[PDB]
Amino acid sequence: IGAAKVDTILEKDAYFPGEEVQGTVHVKGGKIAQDIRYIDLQLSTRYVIVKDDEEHRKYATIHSFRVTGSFTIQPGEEHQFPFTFTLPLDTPITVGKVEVAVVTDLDIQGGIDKSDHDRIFVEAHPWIENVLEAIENLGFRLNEADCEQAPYFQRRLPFVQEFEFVPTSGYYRQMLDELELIFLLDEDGLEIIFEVDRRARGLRGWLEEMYNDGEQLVRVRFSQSELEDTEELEEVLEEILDQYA
Amino acid sequence: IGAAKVDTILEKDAYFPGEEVQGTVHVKGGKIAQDIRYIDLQLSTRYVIVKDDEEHRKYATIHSFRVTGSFTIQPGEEHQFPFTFTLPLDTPITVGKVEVAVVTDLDIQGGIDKSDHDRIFVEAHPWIENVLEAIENLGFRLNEADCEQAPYFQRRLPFVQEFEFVPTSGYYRQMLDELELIFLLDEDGLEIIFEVDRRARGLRGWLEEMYNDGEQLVRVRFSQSELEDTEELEEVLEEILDQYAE
Ligand code: NA
Ligand code: NA
Repeated sequence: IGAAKVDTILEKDAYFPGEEVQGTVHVKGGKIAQDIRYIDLQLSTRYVIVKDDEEHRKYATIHSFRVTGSFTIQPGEEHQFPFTFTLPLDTPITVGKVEVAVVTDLDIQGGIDKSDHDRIFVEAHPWIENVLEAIENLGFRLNEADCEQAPYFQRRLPFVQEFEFVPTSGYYRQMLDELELIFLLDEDGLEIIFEVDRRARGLRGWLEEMYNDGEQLVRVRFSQSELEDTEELEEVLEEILDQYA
Repeated sequence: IGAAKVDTILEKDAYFPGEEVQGTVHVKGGKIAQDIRYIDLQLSTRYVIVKDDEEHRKYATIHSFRVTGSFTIQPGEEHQFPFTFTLPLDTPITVGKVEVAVVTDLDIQGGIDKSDHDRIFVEAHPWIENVLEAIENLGFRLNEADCEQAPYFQRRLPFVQEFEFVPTSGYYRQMLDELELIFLLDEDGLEIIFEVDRRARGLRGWLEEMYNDGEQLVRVRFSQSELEDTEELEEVLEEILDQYAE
């Protein structure tokens, strides 16, 4: 009926990509002593694969590291392993249906391993939120965001986070049925992938077969200066969107 | 030795990224029947990690997949497993010190596993070769190329291929001791990372601490159209480099 218990506590509720997560894994031994092989932490989320017009959600590990190595835990004994790790820059934003979880794996040799799970909210990176606010000012509204299968981009992760906006102005209603953005965040800036009418076209996921028929894709890099510069950001974004008229 | 044998044969020895590699894994049973758990192929290379000014080279897996699952092979028996896979777009170019190998892993249950090794030459993709020709035309000469540890860029692979050029003209000698380019190739175009005087500054690998003090980095995306018109390419590259004349 279980002996040793594990509990992870992060110091904050909210982080954005690039920020340092700090916390502590608390372990308390049970009635009789057990041999602990290691304590691992993982950040994970899920992403969608659509097959034959039905959704499959698949777990994916964003980051993983070892909190501690082997030690023996004796009766009732209390141990604290403090940790820190950096949130990867491709960590998805917690909005819509996207959740990001911190999973603690405490491995017990012979043994039934113990685990913990802590949701973390991942906020939009400042540059990303600048882009988003700029986009909504132009006459758009954020409708959906979800992690979608993206083998086509051959990224570190198997998925990308797809932001789907709906036009709130007559002009953009006329231009498109909806707008799609992918953010690829790096240390020096941000790359944006633009697409339109993906829902209209009944497209899900990002696959080779969508660009084989000579469809092509708008892909634009912004540097830090541009992203922190608000005004010209909205107008360059307007310029990019105008190519869809 | 009358033991179980594996031999992998590719149809070509040379490919560029995005191209399909085809071949066959040939297996021959040894004197005694064995249970084979699987046959895997691995595409791999090595990259440099510098610590305290010493080079350590570390093995890295570019791609991996299962050619076949479990079967029993009888003595002297021959099996052929044909295969195909696509060379990932971040596969490094085989030039300088870079090697790319296809490794066959035949796992035998209890058992001494068998292996094969086939080098492949990975050619510069045409857009990259356009950039390379463009850079040398401006007055550079390609000096070194290697795979370098690069956690800073957080790519799919732990390394990037770093191309180092040496200035061959008075103008560019006056500008720099050397130029460094990183190509990040994708389906719709190509991204170039520019840096100068990394060797002069004794920098190896791409790390957070190199850009924390307010060093900055030139990072520019080119599309397919731009990459395939060579003139406009050299003048764009000339313009990008002009920011270093300062
Ligand atoms: Na917890
Ligand atoms: Na071979």
